[PDB]
Amino acid sequence: TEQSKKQEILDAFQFRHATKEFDPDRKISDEDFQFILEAGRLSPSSVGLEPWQFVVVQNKELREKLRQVSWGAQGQLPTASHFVLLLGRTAKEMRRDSGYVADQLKHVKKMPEDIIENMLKEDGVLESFQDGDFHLYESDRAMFDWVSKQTYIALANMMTAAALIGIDSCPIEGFNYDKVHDILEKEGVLEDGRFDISVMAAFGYRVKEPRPKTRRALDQIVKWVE
Amino acid sequence: MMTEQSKKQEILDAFQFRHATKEFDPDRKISDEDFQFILEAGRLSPSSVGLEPWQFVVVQNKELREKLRQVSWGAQGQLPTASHFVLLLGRTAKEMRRDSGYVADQLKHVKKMPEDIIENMLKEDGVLESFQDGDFHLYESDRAMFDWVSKQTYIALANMMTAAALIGIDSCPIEGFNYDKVHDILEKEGVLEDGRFDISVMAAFGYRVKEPRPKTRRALDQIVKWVE
Ligand SMILES: Cc1cc2nc3c(=O)[nH]c(=O)nc-3n(C[C@H](O)[C@H](O)[C@H](O)COP(=O)(O)O)c2cc1C
Ligand SMILES: Cc1cc2nc3c(=O)[nH]c(=O)nc-3n(C[C@H](O)[C@H](O)[C@H](O)COP(=O)(O)O)c2cc1C
Ligand SMILES: NC(=O)c1cc(N2CC2)c([N+](=O)[O-])cc1[N+](=O)[O-]
Ligand SMILES: NC(=O)c1cc(N2CC2)c([N+](=O)[O-])cc1[N+](=O)[O-]
Repeated sequence: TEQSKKQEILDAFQFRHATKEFDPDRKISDEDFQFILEAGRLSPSSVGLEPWQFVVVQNKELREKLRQVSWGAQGQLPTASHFVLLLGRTAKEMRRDSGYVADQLKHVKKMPEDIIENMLKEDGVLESFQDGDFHLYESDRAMFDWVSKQTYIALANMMTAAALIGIDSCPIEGFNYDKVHDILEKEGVLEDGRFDISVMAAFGYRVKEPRPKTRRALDQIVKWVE
Repeated sequence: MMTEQSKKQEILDAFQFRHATKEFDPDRKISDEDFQFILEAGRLSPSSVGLEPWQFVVVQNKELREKLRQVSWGAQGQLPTASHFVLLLGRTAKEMRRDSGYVADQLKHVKKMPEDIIENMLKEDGVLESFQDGDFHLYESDRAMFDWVSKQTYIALANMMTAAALIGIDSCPIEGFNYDKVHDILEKEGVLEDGRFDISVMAAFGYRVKEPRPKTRRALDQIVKWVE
């Protein structure tokens, strides 16, 4: 039944909540966590450039360094079965003349040469969109925030995938950007400036049943223009 | 054991089913129930501070679709043929501050945040301002604040597409549009509600007409790193 299918999926959306603390002795199995990451990997990205890395931070020392500067993750970092930093490619990786773009489109996407150079010429498709349409050249931040929006697609899907098999999660922005950037830079995670932190994500099994879910009414958030 | 591994396969199949659909079947329409389920996936999406700073605008009007089409080089095929077209709007910067009414009413009446919490949350140099200004540098400009809001709308966009694909419905996320012209069109149309909203990203839904090329993604060991 497609109606029972829809109910099941909506049950997962209700099940998923912002888990603040997980069961410290229950670990997501490796197959299950690979399924979660694959939901991330299969995510769509603007221009198909996949401007992200998923860093699985199981090392306890590093978790604790992050906990110290992440006032939104106080419960999640120590107790998560798996903890993920979602990195975005940095602004220098994303221009028409960046190696990463060129390699991504040629060797991953198998874009034919004639298409590539239409895409990456001066005032090509990529620049016409990045600069003219979306103003991503105004600052490195503007470029990176656009990258980071891509990463939130991967974040939702990983969270939704987990919930659909009954695994809890919590998206996490509650960190000091400067201090986290510095921590990861020093440790080599940002890879000589190819990456920067976008958002974090914890996964595991709930300890308590959550309070009921609250959302604005469909009537408030949906406008139709017939 | 094998049944759970099969449920995971069903899910992955939906993620493989979903693709950037360039053109839809203009006769096959998404049922009203099914599209309301898609929208529910958006509504139920998580958001920073649970502020749900979005509005979903379903643009079925042919005239408006075509006005948008004239300025959206990425949507040439999708806009005329989509069963449903959605503009994801984000709240603007002045809506998102600790003493904005949108924020105050959202947390007080939708989230039902109790009084001592909401006081710590919205007070000066309270939790919200310390996060917005100290941690994420969102006071630096209206765009920084809006792009943060806009990131949240991409959670709702992702869940809408995945939900659609789980029941066999195609989608296409769309950034290929001129912000300025699209902004002005939506202003003149009154869609942005006197500057409370601005355009974030758009999404088309419907039924494919062509089968897609094989999906390509970077290798798992290219996009995943473990720090054990
Ligand atoms: C991008 C993002 C960042 C978030 N940051 C945090 C965080 O740092 N710590 C936390 O406990 N919850 C965080 N949340 C959880 C929200 O408060 C929560 O999703 C919202 O209140 C809705 O409740 P629900 O997720 O249970 O439906 C975040 C949510 C999102 C989408
Ligand atoms: C945020 C976003 C915006 C996009 N913009 C457009 C667009 O304007 N027009 C279009 O045809 N495709 C667009 N795409 C589709 C991407 O090219 C596509 O998702 C990517 O190449 C991966 O291919 P797949 O989704 O077919 O797996 C967009 C995708 C995302 C995530
Ligand atoms: N009109 C286009 O050629 C276009 C534009 C965009 N958006 C970036 C401007 C995207 N895309 O976002 O994936 C993809 C395409 N494309 O068809 O490969
Ligand atoms: N440390 C917190 O109190 C905190 C921080 C954040 N992030 C914004 C800083 C979020 N949240 O993002 O939802 C939620 C909370 N919270 O527990 O209600």
